[PDB]
Amino acid sequence: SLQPPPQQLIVQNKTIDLPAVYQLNGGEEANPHAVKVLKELLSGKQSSKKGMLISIGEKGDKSVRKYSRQIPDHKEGYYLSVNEKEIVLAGNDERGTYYALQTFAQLLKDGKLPEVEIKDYPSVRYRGVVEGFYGTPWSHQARLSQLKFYGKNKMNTYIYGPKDDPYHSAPNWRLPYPDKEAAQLQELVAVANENEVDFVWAIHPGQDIKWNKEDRDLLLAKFEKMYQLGVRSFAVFFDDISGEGTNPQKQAELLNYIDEKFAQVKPDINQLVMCPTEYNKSWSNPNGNYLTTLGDKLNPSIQIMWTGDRVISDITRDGISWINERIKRPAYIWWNFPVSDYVRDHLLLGPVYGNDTTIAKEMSGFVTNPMEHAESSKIAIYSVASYAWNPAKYDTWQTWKDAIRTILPSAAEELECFAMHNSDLGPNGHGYRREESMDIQPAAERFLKAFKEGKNYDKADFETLQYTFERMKESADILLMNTENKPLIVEITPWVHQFKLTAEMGEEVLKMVEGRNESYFLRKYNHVKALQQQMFYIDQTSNQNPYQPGVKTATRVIKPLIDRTFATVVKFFNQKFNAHLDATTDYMPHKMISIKNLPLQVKANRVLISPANEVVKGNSVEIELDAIYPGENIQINFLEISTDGKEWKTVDLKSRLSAGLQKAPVKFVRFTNYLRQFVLTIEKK
Ligand SMILES: CC(=O)N[C@H]1/C(=N/OC(=O)Nc2ccccc2)O[C@H](CO)[C@@H](O)[C@@H]1O
Ligand SMILES: CCOc1ncnc2ccccc12
Repeated sequence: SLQPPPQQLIVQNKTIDLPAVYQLNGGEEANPHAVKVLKELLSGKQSSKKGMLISIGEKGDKSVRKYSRQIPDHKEGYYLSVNEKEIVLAGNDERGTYYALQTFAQLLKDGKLPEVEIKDYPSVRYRGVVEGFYGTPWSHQARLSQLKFYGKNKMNTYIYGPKDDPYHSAPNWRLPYPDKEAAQLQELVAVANENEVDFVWAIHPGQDIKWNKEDRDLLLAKFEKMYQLGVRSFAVFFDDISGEGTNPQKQAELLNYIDEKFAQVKPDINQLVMCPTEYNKSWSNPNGNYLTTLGDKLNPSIQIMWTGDRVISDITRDGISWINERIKRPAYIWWNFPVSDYVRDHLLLGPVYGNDTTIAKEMSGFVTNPMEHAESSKIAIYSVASYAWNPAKYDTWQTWKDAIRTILPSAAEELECFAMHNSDLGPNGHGYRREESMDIQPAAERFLKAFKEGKNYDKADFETLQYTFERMKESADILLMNTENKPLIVEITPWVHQFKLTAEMGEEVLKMVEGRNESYFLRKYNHVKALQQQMFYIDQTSNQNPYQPGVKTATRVIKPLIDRTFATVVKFFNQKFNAHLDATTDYMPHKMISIKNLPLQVKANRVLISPANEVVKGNSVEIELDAIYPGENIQINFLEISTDGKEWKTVDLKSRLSAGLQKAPVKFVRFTNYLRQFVLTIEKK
């Protein structure tokens, strides 16, 4: 499946062998990056003046003079033709010729080419990725891999702006990169240029910027530095800041200054972009006028970025019309998917969808903000490259499958199985969700109520769950050992481990459903409990970031199914045999008695009670740790401690209820007379 799909495609059914003897026409006047690709394809084939002609070049070249009228008159457009007599690879520009070769390479199968006529061009002018997330910035090697991936999928934009790069954001955005980083950035630009990608260096100065000559000059001096490293596209982000830096009049004036004294002075600067402080409709203030000030004052050639109606949002026709009228220009979309820096315990490997497919002319650009997991993000990036190039023929699921099969041919279905059940973000402050496990959801749904009630589940639904769990284990084990894309595996490995544990736990619970004899049920029960403890261990030792630590997987349909199925069968067992087995579904080494049902959670060196959305009102709550730990503090948000529970030692409190424990021994905590937060922090391992 050609990705992206071309605008115009006519496929006659006839296969042409890749010629052993060929005459190369226009190879010395054509895009070097395109010809190099063409010669890579033809290695063991000799070139002489006798043989099948291959015409490569840009419009205006003598080599493709014949086909100048068949070439699309769009930027980055190209004409491709294959018949039994000659091969034509003609771009409207150099980037167009390169893109003709990327399509040409996909057509090559079994050293055989189909006879085909293609006229192709992008519906959107700028298409690519913005590395603009919070978290560990992409490694150098990952970024090199990304740029080669962009070239293949006809993405012409890479905007560098990792939030946690100290030379991108505050305060060291004033300082030039050290020699080591600078050498690396210089390499990224060279590689980006070979792949026809515009490397856009973004700066994020707004937080501590002052509107004067001094900071103006340092910003321009920093841009001059990047320019010496090869950078020819630049951006200025004013997102996520407070203070004077939020001034629209001043931002416009700054960008116009950059535009007029730098971008227009240099002979070869391409893109100039800015991210406004108000980058979505929901956080746009209607009382004052920020967006219309930018629209009127900012030079038209300058791009303005937009994430949609909300921070995380799908782009609609009415939504983009809303912003465009205010900024007086077509918006440059910053789409915050599959970025997961606010749900860092989830991987987002599902399909790209929700964005309107008819609004191509209403947007100046479209870039995707990704996960800090570079390889894992290629699934979305592949799909965005497809949506961006030809939104009209954009096929959500098909492109998702093609992405997976492109990224990991040796284990496509295993990676498909894994990503099928790792797409939803789970609950979050943005309220942004994605479908997950839709294949098996109807069967999982029906099974649960049937089980919960006296009714009888359909056998088919039961076997569907068995197959799913069995297939998940296969996928997990095969992915772990896969050597085709080692960096990909390193990224997802913790989730793969948790994935397999989920599958195993599910298998054991299904065996508890049948039940048969009593001894067998207990064996499965003890096994499930041990599996809960293993999932707990991974959740506490893998991916321990400061925000959403741990590893969650299959959260939308599967984990609730297994948990609810487990809690119900244990309930029936306690009823039948008059037992008192624990129906808890998440392991918790500590205890909390008394806010009665609220489960405890461990996050790093914190032991906390799961908050609620209700209104709470000489009662007391007690938390018992599994051992004695040195206490740091106790942050309650709307007190007494002991090491044995006999001798209690009162602690004084202070919006936020602070209480230093001063490394005192802690095991029991109590609070005698709404709950936003109830955290005990203890000393770390
Ligand atoms: C324009 C934009 O998307 N900014 C950040 C963005 N976050 O917007 C915020 O919610 N930032 C914020 C909100 C309130 C207080 C402080 C920062 O969306 C992405 C995923 O969350 C981040 O990667 C971006 O860096
Ligand atoms: C001023 C810092 O904010 C942040 N810090 C860390 N992670 C984040 C993830 C999404 C949005 C914001 C974030």
